[PDB]
Amino acid sequence: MKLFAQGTSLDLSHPHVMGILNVTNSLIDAVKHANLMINAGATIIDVGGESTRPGAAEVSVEEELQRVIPVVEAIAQRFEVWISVDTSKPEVIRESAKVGAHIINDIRSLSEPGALEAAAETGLPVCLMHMQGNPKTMQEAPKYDDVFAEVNRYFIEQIARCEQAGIAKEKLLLDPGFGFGKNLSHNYSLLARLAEFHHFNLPLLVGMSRKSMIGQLLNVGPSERLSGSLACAVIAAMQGAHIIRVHDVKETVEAMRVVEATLSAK
Ligand SMILES: Cn1c(SCC(=O)Nc2ccccc2)nc2c(=O)[nH]c(N)nc21
Repeated sequence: MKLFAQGTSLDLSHPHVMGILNVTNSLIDAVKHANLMINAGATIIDVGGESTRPGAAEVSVEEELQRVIPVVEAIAQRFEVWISVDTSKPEVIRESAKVGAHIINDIRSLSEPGALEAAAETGLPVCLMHMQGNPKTMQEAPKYDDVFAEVNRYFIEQIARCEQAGIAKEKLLLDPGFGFGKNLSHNYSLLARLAEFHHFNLPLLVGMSRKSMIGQLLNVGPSERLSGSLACAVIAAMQGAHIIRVHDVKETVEAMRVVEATLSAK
C-alpha cells in the first residue's frame, strides 16, 4: 500500500509517525521544530494554523495563509519529508499544493464550500476524518446509537462523495477522529474496533496524542500524558493503523519499531 504526491511516494508497509507542527520569528522556529521531528524519525509533518478546541478563534483565510504557506514551502525546500496540511479552506488547500504539500488533512472532510473541488484539482491524497457536529459544540453532548456503525456509515458516504468529484479511492485516507464529538466511552469503542475499518482497503490515520480520552482516564494534564499516548499509538498500530499523529515523535517512533518487529514476526 502506497501514496503518491509531488513526484515521490510514501510506502505504508510499516507505521509512519506524523509529527504535529502548530503555527500559532515564527518561521525560524517552525523550521527548527520540523528538523528535530525529522531527526527523531517523523516521516510526515502536519502543519496547522487553526486550533480545534471549542473557544478557538475562527482564523481568517488571510491569517491562515500567512502562517501556513511559508512553513510548508520552507519545509519542502529544505527536507525530503512529506507534508500534511491541516486546513479546511480551499485557498489554503490550493496554495499549499503549489508550494509542495503532499496530503490534505481536513478535520471537516472537505465540507466547506469549494474545498471538495479545490482538493480534487490538486490531485493530492486526502484524509477523511469523522466529526459529529463542529469544533465549538461537538463535545457538549455527543450521542450515538452505535458509534462504530455510524462512523463506518460516514466513511461509506464520504468516499462516494469524494469519488463523485473525481477524487479516486486510492487518494483517500480514513480517520475515526478521536475526540471529535465523542465521549470517553465512544473513543474507546472506536479504538477497540479500529481494525474493522480495514475493510475499505484504505490507509487508516489516527490522532490520539495527549488527548482528553487519555486525560480523563489518568486524571492528569496534557504534559503528563505521554505513557497513555504511547499506549494509544501502540494499540492502533498493532491493529494495522498506517499513520499515527503525535506530539512526541522520538518516543512514538521507538514504540513503532517494537510494533513493527512484532508485526513482522506474526
Ligand atoms: C488536526 N487534527 C487534530 S487537532 C486536535 C488535537 O490535536 N487536540 C489536542 C491536542 C493536545 C491536547 C489535547 C487535544 N486532531 C486530529 C486527528 O485526530 N486526526 C487528524 N487527521 N487531524 C487531526
